Amino acid sequence: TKRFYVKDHRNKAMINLHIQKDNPKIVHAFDMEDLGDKAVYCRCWRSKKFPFCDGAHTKHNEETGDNVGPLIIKK
Amino acid sequence: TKRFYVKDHRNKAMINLHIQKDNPKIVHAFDMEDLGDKAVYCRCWRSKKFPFCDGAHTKHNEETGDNVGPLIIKK
Ligand SMILES: NS(=O)(=O)c1cc(C(=O)O)c(NCc2ccco2)cc1Cl
Ligand SMILES: NS(=O)(=O)c1cc(C(=O)O)c(NCc2ccco2)cc1Cl
Ligand code: FES
Ligand code: FES
Repeated sequence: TKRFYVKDHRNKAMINLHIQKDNPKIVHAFDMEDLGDKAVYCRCWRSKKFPFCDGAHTKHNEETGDNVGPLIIKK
Repeated sequence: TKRFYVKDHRNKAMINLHIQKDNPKIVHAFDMEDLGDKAVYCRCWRSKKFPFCDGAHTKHNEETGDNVGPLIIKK
């Protein structure tokens, strides 16, 4: 049967679970001029160094089956 | 009682639900030189123009109670 399967539905789960929860919409804005050679930005909301990627996405992806990863601005 | 409350637990929900699901870890990398005056990057995995923000985060935040928003690289 399909009695164990949750049918297709509009998502209700949060993405960010703990970061800056007194801020109603977390936005970051950086000037290119202040960036060094490389900046690696977190898109999974699990990094301890958010907004910078710290490799936490690997645990997120393994535990949930997801496929997210960071955004890189270089040169 | 607390019979309606889901206790604190390690997350199991995905963040990305539909984007590039044949890619096992979605990473984007851009050279500053190719960026114009402003780039607004999606961190919610709902944008129709992912990896660029299209304001979909507003619906995500309203429907789930979350507080995520984009990453801006300017100048
Ligand atoms: N697309 S990938 O697997 O080769 C890749 C993957 C990753 C990754 O971290 O998975 C990455 N992050 C660099 C980093 C991590 C912490 C600080 O900088 C960069 C790249 Cl190019
Ligand atoms: N922190 S905020 O509420 O003032 C803000 C909020 C947003 C926002 O979209 O919520 C934003 N996005 C600009 C955009 C949207 C689509 C293309 O560029 C920029 C800013 Cl500075
Ligand atoms: S730690 Fe979040 S994308 Fe790498
Ligand atoms: S649409 Fe995803 S952060 Fe704006």
